[PDB]
Amino acid sequence: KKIGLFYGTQTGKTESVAKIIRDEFGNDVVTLHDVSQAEVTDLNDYQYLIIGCPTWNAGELQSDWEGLYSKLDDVDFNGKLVAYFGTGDQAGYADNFQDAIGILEEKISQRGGKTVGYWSTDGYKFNDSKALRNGKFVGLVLDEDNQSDLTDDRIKSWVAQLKSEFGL
Ligand SMILES: Cc1cc2nc3c(=O)[nH]c(=O)nc-3n(C[C@H](O)[C@H](O)[C@H](O)COP(=O)(O)O)c2cc1C
Repeated sequence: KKIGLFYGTQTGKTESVAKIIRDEFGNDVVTLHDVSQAEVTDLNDYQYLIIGCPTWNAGELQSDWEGLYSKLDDVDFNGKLVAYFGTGDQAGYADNFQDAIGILEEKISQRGGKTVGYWSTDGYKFNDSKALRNGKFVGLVLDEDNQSDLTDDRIKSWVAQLKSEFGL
């Protein structure tokens, strides 16, 4: 399909969000890939990518994304448009909120990927984040632990934005 959505999940929350994002695009447009089962070369099959990853253990990548991270230097993302989303806990991990998507975007952009889908920091309370880019997040940030009532509307807004930014 046109968009490849590569997610990792420890406790299932990022996966659940990935299915909502898929359905908001239309199932016809997005193929889901759990990175526990992916090879880094699977990223080659798409010109439009969505990267999903929760932050774990106070600022670490989810472990399946950690595995792939180490091979991202073997892939060329030039010519691709890449968006990012994560789930995280702004209350419990205020100093590391959504660090994982920041870490992934730094790597993939240095490997040539162009980030699309920057997201306002309005409505979140946190101390620091590697996903911060001067007053915007590098992608959609969800918090199912503290703000689950806001997820659906956040996804609808973000996906509309991505359909425009991807030029669909
Ligand atoms: C031990 C532990 C550590 C966590 N560390 C972070 C963190 O550093 N930053 C963050 O934003 N969220 C942190 N979280 C919150 C998780 O990212 C959040 O629960 C997320 O929805 C999990 O997604 P998953 O179910 O897809 O694995 C942590 C949660 C646990 C239980």
